[PDB]
Formats: sequence, structure tokens, C-alpha cells
Amino acid sequence: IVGGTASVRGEWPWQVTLHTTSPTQRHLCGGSIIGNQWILTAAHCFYGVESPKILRVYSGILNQSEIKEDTSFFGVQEIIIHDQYKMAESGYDIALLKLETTVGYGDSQRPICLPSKGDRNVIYTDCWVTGWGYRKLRDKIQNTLQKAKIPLVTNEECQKRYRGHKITHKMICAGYREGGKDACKGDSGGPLSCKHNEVWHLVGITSWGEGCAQRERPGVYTNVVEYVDWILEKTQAV
Ligand SMILES: COC(=O)Nc1ccc2c(c1)NC(=O)CCc1nc(ccc1F)C[C@H](NC(=O)/C=C/c1cc(Cl)ccc1-n1cnnn1)c1nc-2c[nH]1
Repeated sequence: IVGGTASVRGEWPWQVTLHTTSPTQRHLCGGSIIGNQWILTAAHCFYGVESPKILRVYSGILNQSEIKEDTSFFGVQEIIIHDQYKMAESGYDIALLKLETTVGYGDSQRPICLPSKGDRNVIYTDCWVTGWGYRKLRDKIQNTLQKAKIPLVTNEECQKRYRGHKITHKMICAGYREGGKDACKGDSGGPLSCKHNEVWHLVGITSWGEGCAQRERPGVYTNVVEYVDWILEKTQAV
């Protein structure tokens, strides 16, 4: 996160840090608890991931330093990538992780509500991007979970800012016209959480941008409302 501040423990209890074990253990992506055995993240996170066996999900983490060899985690049973996904910049940048065990909900870890189909019309004015990613293009993974309030941008305005790209309605953008606040390397897969009627909703999944927090370059997110049926299809399979 660029231009963010430290989060407080328990502020984003749906936020997870997805680690990879190969070749050495490191943070890979962010993610969101959406069900007691489901994590919603970005499809691009699994580039070169040959097996779910190398993956470890940690919930209820404020600081990366809380993760040691004795720290408990959730193993991943299955990686479900949207089958239309080719690349982040083309969309369908969405994946589900089915956990090997159930997440016990509590004050440190709980799910975030998916947006409602009627909420496709609502105007979100309180949106936050969270993660342990870089503070600038050439940087490093941050110890403390960072947060940044960023305004949503219309598809029309986002398309003007991304000449040569096709910004679809399955993407949602966020950022200040002058830049300064955004997601960056290592924040992808994480949430764009928006508060509406005292309830937080998973509005986006951090996907891509041209550089980090640049002027007239909004961050591009998977528009979660457009994938609710896909999520239910995969998580409510008979
Ligand atoms: C010690 O541990 C570490 O250093 N861990 C570590 C360190 C960096 C990264 C990963 C892990 N994570 C990954 O590499 C995930 C996998 C992957 N991701 C991308 C491209 C290829 C690819 F393989 C892409 C992924 N991208 C992002 O995360 C976020 C992109 C982004 C999003 C918005 Cl909304 C706006 C601007 C953005 N940016 C534009 N430019 N930069 N950002 C990424 N992730 C790492 C490097 N690139």
C-alpha cells in the first residue's frame, strides 16, 4: 500500500496473508475470508503454482512477524481459478481457495459480506484497500497490515486513464486523480472493502495498475458484484 497507515489489530478480520512455501516461505498475496472454508483472491497469484500443497493461509494476523514455524495456518485443499482467466489486465482475475479445515469465527477472524445484486446501483463513499505490499514500486513486503481510503472511479473515467486497455464492467477502479494512495506489489488478491449501512462489503479484489499510486492511473480491481453467481456456483456446489 502507497500512502497508507498502520491498521489496528482486528480492523480487517476478513484479511488474510497467503504464503508460499516454495522455494522458501514468503508472503504471496492477500485474500478475504468469505465462508468458513473459503478465501477469495486473485487468479494471477497462482502463476507457476503447480500444487495447493505449497500454500499456507494465515488469518488474524496484523504483523508478518507473528508468522513463525509454530504459527498455525490453514492448508489449501483446492485452487479454483475462473476458467475464463488469461491475465489480470483482461479481467476474470478471481480465484477461490477451498481450505482443508474450517475457520473458527471470532473477534480476530470473520467473513466479509459479498455485495448484493441490488447494490450494483449503490454509490460507495467509504472504501479501503488493505495489504502488506510495497509502499512504492521498488520496495519490500511491509510487516504491519496497511490501509488506505481511496475513492471509486467510474468505468468511463477509468477507461480514459487506460488508453490501449479495455476496462470492462467486470473491473472497478479506485484512486485519486493526483495519485498518492493505492495498492502496490504484494497487495493483490486482497480486498477493496466498502462500508455501507454500517456493513462492510467485498467490493473489489486488488488486481493491477500502471505503476503504484501514479497521477491519473487508478488501481484496477475485480468487480466482485459481477461474480457473485460464479462464487455461489463454486462454494454452494451440491
Ligand atoms: C518476501 O516476499 C515477497 O517479496 N513477496 C512478494 C513481493 C511481490 C509480489 C508478490 C510477493 N506476489 C506475487 O508475485 C504473486 C504472483 C504474481 N503477481 C503478479 C505478477 C506475477 C506473479 F507471478 C502481480 C502482483 N501485483 C500486485 O501485487 C499488485 C499490483 C497493483 C494493483 C493495483 Cl490495484 C494497483 C497497482 C499495482 N501495481 C502496479 N505495479 N505494481 N503494483 C505482484 N505481486 C508481487 C509482485 N507483483
